[PDB]
Amino acid sequence: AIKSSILSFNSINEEAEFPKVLLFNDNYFDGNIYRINNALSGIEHDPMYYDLMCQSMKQQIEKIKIPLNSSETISVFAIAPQPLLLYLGYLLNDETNIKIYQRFRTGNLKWNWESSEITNNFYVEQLYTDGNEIDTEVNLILSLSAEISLDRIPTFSNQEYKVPTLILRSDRQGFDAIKSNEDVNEYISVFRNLVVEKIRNDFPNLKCINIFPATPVSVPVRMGMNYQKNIDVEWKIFNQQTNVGFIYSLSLKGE
Ligand SMILES: Nc1nc2c(ncn2[C@@H]2O[C@@H]3COP(=O)(O)O[C@@H]4[C@H](O)[C@@H](COP(=O)(O)O[C@H]3[C@H]2O)O[C@H]4n2cnc3c(N)ncnc32)c(=O)[nH]1
Repeated sequence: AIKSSILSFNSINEEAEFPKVLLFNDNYFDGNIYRINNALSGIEHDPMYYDLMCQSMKQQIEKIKIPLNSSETISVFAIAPQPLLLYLGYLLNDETNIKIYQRFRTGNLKWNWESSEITNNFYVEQLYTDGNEIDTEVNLILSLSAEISLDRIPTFSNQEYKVPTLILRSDRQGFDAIKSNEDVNEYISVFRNLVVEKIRNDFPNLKCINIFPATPVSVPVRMGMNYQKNIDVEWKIFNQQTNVGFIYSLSLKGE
């Protein structure tokens, strides 16, 4: 009832600290730790990295769904490229008995929350005036850990092809944009209600959201859990990579 298992994913070892974090959050470790292996470490370089990592993660999560779903609570400590954190949340896709933790740069317990209340506000800028019935794609910039300047987003030169764009920002940007679970809960509410659902209201024939993110670890995992399989449109996530800009990584997609 207070019992929690641990799920650990590190592809970028603080595992000995995780039971202590549970105790600070009304839990205690139940003895079940599920380690998601970094299967294709060494091939982080070539353009098949995300395809191959997703296949490994999917197989690893399927083999433990029976023990996983038997957990009273699952406490998740995941740090990886944002697309794989999104995919992890998609594989877990269960907002109810799952607690997603955030890693901080300083502190006695790097993975314990720095606050128990809302510390930030999240808000939307839209770079278009009106929706329409023609556009099928939207660009979504997530500027939490840093402000992604618009010159970094692939943008079509001709006006008839320019993709409508929205930005989701926080009042406080930086590595501590998320300090509490309350912060993430509020982010996810804004993301779902004022971004994802708003975009589909504005563009009723939407097929795809292109995501360009600078966010801390808890945010992509919680967005992946928030994905509504076969209901949401395709979410294509791009990744900032050295000397190349934002490159397409992977999609969350219906079947
Ligand atoms: N500063 C900055 N970052 C940008 C910009 N455009 C894209 N980014 C990407 O966003 C991520 C922000 O870094 P973060 O530390 O707040 O969160 C990362 C991220 O959730 C996950 C994977 O890291 P990475 O692929 O490098 O993505 C980084 C950036 O490239 O892990 C988090 N992370 C990485 N290192 C740590 C750490 N020591 N402690 C806690 N979390 C970490 C841009 O313009 N500016």
